[PDB]
Amino acid sequence: DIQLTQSPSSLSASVGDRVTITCRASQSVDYDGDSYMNWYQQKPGKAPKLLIYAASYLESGVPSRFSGSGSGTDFTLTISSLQPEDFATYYCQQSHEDPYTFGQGTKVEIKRTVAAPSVFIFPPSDEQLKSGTASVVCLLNNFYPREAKVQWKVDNALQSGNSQESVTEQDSKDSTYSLSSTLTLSKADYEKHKVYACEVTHQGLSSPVTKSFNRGE
Amino acid sequence: EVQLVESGGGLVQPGGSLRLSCAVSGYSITSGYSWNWIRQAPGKGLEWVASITYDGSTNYNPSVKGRITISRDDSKNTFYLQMNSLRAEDTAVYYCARGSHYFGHWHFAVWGQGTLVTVSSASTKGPSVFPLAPSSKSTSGGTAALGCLVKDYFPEPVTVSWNSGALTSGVHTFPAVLQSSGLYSLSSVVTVPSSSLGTQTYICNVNHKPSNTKVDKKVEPK
Repeated sequence: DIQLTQSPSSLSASVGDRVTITCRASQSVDYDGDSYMNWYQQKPGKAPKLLIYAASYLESGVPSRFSGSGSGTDFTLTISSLQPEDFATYYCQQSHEDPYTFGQGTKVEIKRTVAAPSVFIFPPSDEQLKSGTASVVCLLNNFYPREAKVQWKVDNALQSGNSQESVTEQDSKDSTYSLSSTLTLSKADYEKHKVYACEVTHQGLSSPVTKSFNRGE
Repeated sequence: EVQLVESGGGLVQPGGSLRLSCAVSGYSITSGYSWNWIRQAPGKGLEWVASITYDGSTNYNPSVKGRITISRDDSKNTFYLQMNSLRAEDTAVYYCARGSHYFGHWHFAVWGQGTLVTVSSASTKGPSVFPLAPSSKSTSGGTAALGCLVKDYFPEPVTVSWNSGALTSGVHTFPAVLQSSGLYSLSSVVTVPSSSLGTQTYICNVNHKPSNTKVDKKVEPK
């Protein structure tokens, strides 16, 4: 099989900057004056979208800031000026021979100015408590960069190992991320304690932000 | 416009078989140069697995050749994927895709939406849906956050909309996490004007097709 290796595997670039992704094939994808390398853009939750075919042809409807070059074993996808909607994983694909193979993917995000999260906390619902479990949810909304630290405290005891978190894709509307963390406790443990706090550290905050509630009030 | 719509995803036991279909609309299936299946394991890249060209010739990736069949039903304008002896490596989103009559054929300009196949021995379980009520502790300025917690389901996926799809601004539906119980959990939140909480209804619409569980949950201040 023809193996395709992309470089880099991920990059972050200021909005409007030029971005270059390279693909190297383990053997030539040239045939009779054309080069059979293709490029796709895959946005989160979506099927890949074809950008470039036969190494340098722009697919209909694709913006002209995307272009492809190269021949033989070495190919480049260029975004001439990165736009906020261009957050995606980009894949090369050879169509010179079966099995048709894809590179491993290059993740591209827009590097915007630092933005601190808005932090919100949700106690467990009474409906859930009826069932014997309590989930406490902390939301960090609209922040940049993606790196953030959430610490749970219950009556000032640091919780470790009983929470999970999840981060959205970069939002093209403002190039931010959001994050949800869930602390899970038994109902009996939840009813044994009073103060529930989520403490957030992030580059946009000069000191950590704590959102908390008191069970009951 | 040509549209490709996959069906047949969901949970399959290891050693079982999958049967997927791709219904083509807005385009006659006999006019395509080739029809294809391409799959993507969670968080991994893309693997072409099978093609059928307009003359009916089929071809398979040797990574799965021997337990895969592609076929077409022109009268239903549909083509199919069958795979047997499934293993955990086969858990993936399966896409259908159309090849081209031009420029070497084997690049894919038209794709379906993908359907997730999960190969596991576990049982289907539909979710519980709990409110994330707006309160003083979920307010910043004149903005309030509220949401729904979609807890303890298997397999993926679940879809969440708000107000039947009419509410899209400020919505963030998070990727599900797999709990140590073997069940998924996810949350969907929306930020809205604090002044709307008394007057605007907010309903989250949850659908877990693997268990045929649909829930509409009204979320209001506590």
